Amino acid sequence: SGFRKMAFPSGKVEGCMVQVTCGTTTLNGLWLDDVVYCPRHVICTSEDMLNPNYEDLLIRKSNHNFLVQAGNVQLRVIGHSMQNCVLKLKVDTANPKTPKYKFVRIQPGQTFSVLACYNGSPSGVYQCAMRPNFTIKGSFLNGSCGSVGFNIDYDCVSFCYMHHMELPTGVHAGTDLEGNFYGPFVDRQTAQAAGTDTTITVNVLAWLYAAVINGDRWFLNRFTTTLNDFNLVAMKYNYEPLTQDHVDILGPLSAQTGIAVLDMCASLKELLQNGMNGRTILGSALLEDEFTPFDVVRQCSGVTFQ
Amino acid sequence: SGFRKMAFPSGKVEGCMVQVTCGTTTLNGLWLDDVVYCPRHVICTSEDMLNPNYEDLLIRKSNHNFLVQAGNVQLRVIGHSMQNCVLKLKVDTANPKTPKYKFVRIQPGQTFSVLACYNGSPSGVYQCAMRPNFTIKGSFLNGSCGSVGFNIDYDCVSFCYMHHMELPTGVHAGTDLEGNFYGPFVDRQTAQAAGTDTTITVNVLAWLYAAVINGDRWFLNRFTTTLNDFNLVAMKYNYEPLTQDHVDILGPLSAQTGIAVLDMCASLKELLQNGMNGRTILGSALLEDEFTPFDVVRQCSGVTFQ
Ligand SMILES: [Zn+2]
Ligand SMILES: [Zn+2]
Repeated sequence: SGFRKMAFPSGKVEGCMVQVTCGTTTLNGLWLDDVVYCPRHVICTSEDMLNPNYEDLLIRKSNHNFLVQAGNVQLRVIGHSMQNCVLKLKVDTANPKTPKYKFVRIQPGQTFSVLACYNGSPSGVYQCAMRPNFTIKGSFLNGSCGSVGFNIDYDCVSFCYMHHMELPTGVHAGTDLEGNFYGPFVDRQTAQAAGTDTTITVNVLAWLYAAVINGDRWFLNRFTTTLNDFNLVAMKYNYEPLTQDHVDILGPLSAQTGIAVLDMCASLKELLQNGMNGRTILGSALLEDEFTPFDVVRQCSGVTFQ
Repeated sequence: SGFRKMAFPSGKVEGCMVQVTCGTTTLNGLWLDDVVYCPRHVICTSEDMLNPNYEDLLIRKSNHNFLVQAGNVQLRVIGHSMQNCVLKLKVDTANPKTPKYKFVRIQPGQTFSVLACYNGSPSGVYQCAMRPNFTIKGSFLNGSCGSVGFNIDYDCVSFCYMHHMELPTGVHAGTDLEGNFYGPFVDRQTAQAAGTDTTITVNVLAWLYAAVINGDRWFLNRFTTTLNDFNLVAMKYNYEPLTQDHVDILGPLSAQTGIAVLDMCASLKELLQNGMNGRTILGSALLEDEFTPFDVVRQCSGVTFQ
């Protein structure tokens, strides 16, 4: 038994990370096949950050300059393209460690693992959720830009995230691997504005089933209802609304535990107005929303096949 | 910025894990140089678990039998020794992926990363603490036995833990890599008895400094005291006592924040009788004790050098 916020093993990603340097500046990058992917503000000089014209910043940039390192080997950049907010470089040598990779643009609420890197080397791995306002509540210091987020459900690596900014509010924003920001943000070191961050209802419910599976009963009470009375409470407390689409996703956990999705909503209803709050569930005094129904199945049972 | 319970990157350990099978049964094992290390109850048959005589169970065991696998390659066990509660096998091929490794017997309160594995392959990675009663509150299902815990502070892998039992109470117990159990436990599927699990005071304080560093001030109050009045409260609430040895360990964080260890104890005093408890610190409503002072420095700043 047990329940932990676990990350995917990072081995396959560690062999893809490089130290990228241009003009001066230096940050992390992602070496697949023979292309390096990295944030485009790698080419930005300081005052540039406050108001950059990337097209003009870069049309100057030396090819044959962006300096790329990797342990005891430095990659001779040939040449260069800018895709949206990333730069792609078509360097001299191809990563023998490129695994089956793909690219994904996940949607708010999905979870992924982040390999935080400095000076191109691994620092740590943690499991995080894309918020409904398209931010991440992360852990990144100077030089972590270019660190990526990923899944290896099976057959490896769905790259889904690349870190770019720390917002003035302390939250983190970035792009998919074709350079499209998640959310209303730019790579400008200027005033921004993220949504209201709401709690991911479907994940909270998956977490309640994981608790029942692990011996947490106390909050299963003798009520229930359908999901307009729930939804009409779940949003005064700013929880995203539950749809029949979320209900279908929870089915297997319902079949596991013999507990109807709707009856679980009932105790969640009361937990908002009475229950939670210090007797803890799975050792926490808050309701946690960084597990998908899929994370609960993978872990807790469905942990064999990659 | 940010604060996350992060694990060490697991790449260097993933290449050390094998699927081990004997009599029947099958569990995880650890391939370094050309020796496999695994729990000795690998050789145990079912009824055996309830009352095993390992010396007699094994003196029978076929050499030339323990079956070991690894992707598309199976290792031809030569032969075999039992060290305390592990078996060491001196197999036919040597792991080209053995990195600088060492062995450590960490002490209660230290933290490490666990790579949970099934059928010899990676499943997930999480960051955990050895409790003062020498248990771990983990996440392990059937077949995870042989999964290891490790650090890679720098120059890689201090192996410190190998999983053996799930206690009837739901907690996990295991050994160091020479087979010496942590705590009062045996590899017998019988009645046991773990200590009272107390909160790791020094870690809680490190976590408070991490919070101050990340913009949590509210709990710094205008009190203080020396550490007999603290210790005399910290143990009614069953926190291990704070020593001058813990004080010295916190110095750098004191020098970082300009906050004396003793003044931080003061707010911790009050938090026990008034403060904590729903306005959260670093987004939690409980006091967390799974960060060492060293984890706070590594992360949050001291993240460069391996
Ligand atoms: Zn940057
Ligand atoms: Zn076992």
